[PDB]
Amino acid sequence: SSVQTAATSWGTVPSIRVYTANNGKITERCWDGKGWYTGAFNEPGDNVSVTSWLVGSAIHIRVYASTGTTTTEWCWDGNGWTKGAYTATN
Amino acid sequence: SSVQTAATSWGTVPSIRVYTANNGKITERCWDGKGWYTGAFNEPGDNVSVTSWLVGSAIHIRVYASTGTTTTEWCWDGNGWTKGAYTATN
Amino acid sequence: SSVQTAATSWGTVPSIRVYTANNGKITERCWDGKGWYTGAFNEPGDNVSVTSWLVGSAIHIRVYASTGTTTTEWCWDGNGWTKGAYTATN
Ligand SMILES: O=S(=O)(O)c1cc2c(O)c(c1)Cc1cc(S(=O)(=O)O)cc(c1O)Cc1cc(S(=O)(=O)O)cc(c1O)Cc1cc(S(=O)(=O)O)cc(c1O)C2
Ligand SMILES: O=S(=O)(O)c1cc2c(O)c(c1)Cc1cc(S(=O)(=O)O)cc(c1O)Cc1cc(S(=O)(=O)O)cc(c1O)Cc1cc(S(=O)(=O)O)cc(c1O)C2
Ligand SMILES: O=S(=O)(O)c1cc2c(O)c(c1)Cc1cc(S(=O)(=O)O)cc(c1O)Cc1cc(S(=O)(=O)O)cc(c1O)Cc1cc(S(=O)(=O)O)cc(c1O)C2
Ligand SMILES: O=S(=O)(O)c1cc2c(O)c(c1)Cc1cc(S(=O)(=O)O)cc(c1O)Cc1cc(S(=O)(=O)O)cc(c1O)Cc1cc(S(=O)(=O)O)cc(c1O)C2
Ligand SMILES: O=S(=O)(O)c1cc2c(O)c(c1)Cc1cc(S(=O)(=O)O)cc(c1O)Cc1cc(S(=O)(=O)O)cc(c1O)Cc1cc(S(=O)(=O)O)cc(c1O)C2
Ligand SMILES: O=S(=O)(O)c1cc2c(O)c(c1)Cc1cc(S(=O)(=O)O)cc(c1O)Cc1cc(S(=O)(=O)O)cc(c1O)Cc1cc(S(=O)(=O)O)cc(c1O)C2
Repeated sequence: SSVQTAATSWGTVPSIRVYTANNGKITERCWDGKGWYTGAFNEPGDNVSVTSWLVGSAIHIRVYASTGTTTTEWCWDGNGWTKGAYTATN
Repeated sequence: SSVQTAATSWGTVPSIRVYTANNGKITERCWDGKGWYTGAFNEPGDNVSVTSWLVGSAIHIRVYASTGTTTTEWCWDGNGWTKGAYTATN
Repeated sequence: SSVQTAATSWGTVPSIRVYTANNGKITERCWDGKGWYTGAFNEPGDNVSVTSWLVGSAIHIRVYASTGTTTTEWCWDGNGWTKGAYTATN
């Protein structure tokens, strides 16, 4: 099956995160200037989007993972991934 | 199919906009720091992408809504959604 | 079937790049404030995502083009599109 990706980046440095949806799972590949590695993010979804923003030098990431009509938001705010408040009535 | 999303964010609060394509309909959910609400954007499209940029504190959003080989650009520039000049020969 | 797009933008003009996956080919439309034109980017893919960042006034673009389970990264750093180091085990 044909993977679907989403990407975000930050910093003059920079850092890149690439999310791939495949077989109902979204996984994460990371670049911080020194090679690609597998990130901590591992959550269910058939579809993925992402956005991120800096507050000073602190990154905040939001990943929108969708299966069927249900989209779940995942939040990185410096200390692990947690489910966000996002809802929609799809 | 699953729903398909696209996300953008700006500032440090931040503001977030999440666009969802659901069986050919695109809708918008918005966060400005207190809670999610349904945004004004509601247009047809089977696929969606988005980008945004600030000019000072003024946000500009471009949503690319695709049905078949026709992509329609939708523009937010402070005063409602308008069709943009984007064309492609798909 | 519908085409699938990805978009990025930078600066305050702004510059915008829209990537469209259509029948296994990804092409690029560009805006730099003065009309849409067809960009140099032409690579295979059924799925596309993009991110970009500025270093001063120099843009850096990364396009993730997927065919089946294989994602290829393409890099713009001011001298044409080049192969990126991205890998994944999908
Ligand atoms: O990688 S290929 O593009 O050459 C390829 C295409 C198809 C294939 O069946 C395979 C490879 C073999 C294959 C690969 C994988 S995967 O490496 O994990 O992606 C999985 C499977 C498989 O037969 C099993 C499978 C899973 C799913 S899933 O429910 O989405 O996870 C769907 C399918 C599967 O065969 C159906 C399917 C979808 C697609 S599509 O490209 O997504 O439309 C192509 C092919 C398919 O068989 C047609
Ligand atoms: O993709 S690359 O081939 O360019 C690459 C090569 C090396 C790298 O260190 C990395 C990428 C970054 C990297 C990625 C990963 S991943 O998450 O699995 O993708 C993991 C690591 C890492 O540095 C951490 C790591 C783990 C282990 S383990 O304890 O055995 O699991 C060993 C190593 C690690 O760096 C050593 C290592 C092995 C290898 S090898 O492929 O096994 O020869 C290459 C490189 C190495 O630094 C040299
Ligand atoms: O839910 S299933 O995994 O069993 C499933 C997978 C595929 C299917 O084609 C169907 C079911 C049948 C089917 C279901 C629906 S739905 O009930 O509304 O979900 C819709 C369709 C369909 O053929 C028609 C359709 C719509 C769209 S959409 O307009 O973008 O929503 C896309 C597709 C459709 O076939 C393409 C498609 C996407 C996907 S994906 O998992 O979302 O990438 C899987 C399958 C697809 O045929 C492959
Ligand atoms: O690839 S997509 O994810 O966009 C997709 C969306 C839909 C789908 O039903 C399919 C794929 C499956 C599918 C694929 C193809 S193929 O790429 O050519 O193999 C063809 C069809 C189909 O259902 C048949 C078909 C053709 C056409 S037309 O040639 O443009 O007239 C229209 C439709 C078809 O089902 C109706 C249709 C339109 C649209 S759209 O919103 O108008 O783009 C989305 C989906 C549709 O099923 C919903
Ligand atoms: O060459 S020009 O000085 O006439 C020029 C200035 C600007 C422009 O937007 C363009 C040309 C159009 C243009 C062309 C191309 S090309 O097809 O490859 O020739 C590429 C771009 C572009 O905007 C994309 C682009 C590239 C780069 S760079 O590759 O890192 O040099 C920087 C920028 C781009 O938009 C940002 C930028 C900086 C500057 S600055 O004067 O350096 O601050 C002026 C203009 C800019 O668009 C403002
Ligand atoms: O245009 S083509 O797709 O036909 C093409 C094929 C090959 C080529 O060598 C090139 C183009 C030229 C070329 C382009 C670039 S780019 O500017 O970055 O796009 C880079 C290179 C290059 O030869 C250098 C290079 C990179 C790598 S990488 O490690 O995978 O990034 C591998 C090679 C390179 O020469 C060896 C190589 C691999 C492959 S393969 O497709 O990976 O099997 C094809 C060709 C190769 O020369 C054979």
